[PDB]
Amino acid sequence: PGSVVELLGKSYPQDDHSNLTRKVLTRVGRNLHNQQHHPLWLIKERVKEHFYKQYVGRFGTPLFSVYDNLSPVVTTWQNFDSLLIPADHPSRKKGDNYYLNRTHMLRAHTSAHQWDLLHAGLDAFLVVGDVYRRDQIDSQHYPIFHQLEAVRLFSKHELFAGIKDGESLQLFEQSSRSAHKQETHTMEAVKLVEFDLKQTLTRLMAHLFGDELEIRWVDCYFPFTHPSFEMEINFHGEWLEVLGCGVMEQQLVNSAGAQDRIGWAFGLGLERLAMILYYIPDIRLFWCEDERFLKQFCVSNINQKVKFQPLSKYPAVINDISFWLPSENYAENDFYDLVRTIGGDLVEKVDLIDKFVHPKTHKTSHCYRITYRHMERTLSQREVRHIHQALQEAAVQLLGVEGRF
Repeated sequence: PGSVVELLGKSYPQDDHSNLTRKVLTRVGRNLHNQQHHPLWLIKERVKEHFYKQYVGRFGTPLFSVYDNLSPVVTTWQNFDSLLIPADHPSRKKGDNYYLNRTHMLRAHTSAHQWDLLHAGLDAFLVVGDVYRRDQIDSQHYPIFHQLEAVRLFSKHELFAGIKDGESLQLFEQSSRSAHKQETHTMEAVKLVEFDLKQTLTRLMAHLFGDELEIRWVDCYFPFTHPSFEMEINFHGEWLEVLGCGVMEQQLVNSAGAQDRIGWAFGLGLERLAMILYYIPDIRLFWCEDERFLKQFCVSNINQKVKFQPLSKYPAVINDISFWLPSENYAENDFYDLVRTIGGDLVEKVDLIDKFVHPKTHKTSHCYRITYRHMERTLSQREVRHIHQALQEAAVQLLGVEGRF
């Protein structure tokens, strides 16, 4: 912890919100999504190719400009306010974000760029980048992952171009908001935008996974879209959400300068997609540099089909860690950072298997079961003991927790 943070050549004074970790910092700028041949870059190029094809292939398809090198450091206004996220919304919890301070943060999603790009006059674009969130620790969650945003605007004439008396139809009106549309949108408009959205995503998935993937649309919520959806893909007997989307909140589109227009947007988890497309077991493999893994994504063209062969799964070592939280001063996702710092990518997952308050003291006890597993080799009991003991001492010094063990 400190007084000034220096990130990407810029300086940020620290305050009550500051909670960025040196570990996260060592990863900012990495840009896996722009790394030639990396599984993520691969998915990026394939999505890009699809959009390009569609532009040249169909007259109605617009040209999508692509931005994959925007700095992840944004203002809380870009990441939250511009997307209409309430001041008291849980997604703002310091516990789930990496804030430099009260006004700047590492983006939690690529949607943080929607407003500025809209304000710049663009009608169709894609933003691809690393995003950051403080989350639990397991093979499916990492503090850093990547997303690809897409925004598509429609003018009234463009939307109803294929309808006989379409110029008589409108985009806007003043009714009420319902489960199916916004208060200022016509059902006519929404039905067409929604259909375009789903057809676009469905075709993209078809291009990425082939005609023989099981997908389902699920209704959800986002403060920046409505109606909103999550597309899920059934993989290994299990419906997994791979993207979020919907019809852009008109207030957002209006404040950016495009009253005129109505649009849709979506944000899809490149990791999630990659893990499904190539089986990848574990999110941590995206960050290793074991050429048993990377060498498998060295294709002649992004069209050559990678036939990923999962590495061996080495034995894990499991150790529990208990302690006392301080006096009303502690967060779960905190200890999770001490863990990422000390155990790094050696930790496969952390589980809070138990927690209780002592009557006398008033002083809550936490017991975490940490699974230590190397993605590249067999960890010995010895080295794990050393990492586990360092985590133990660190907890006691830098989480005011008491050595209960």
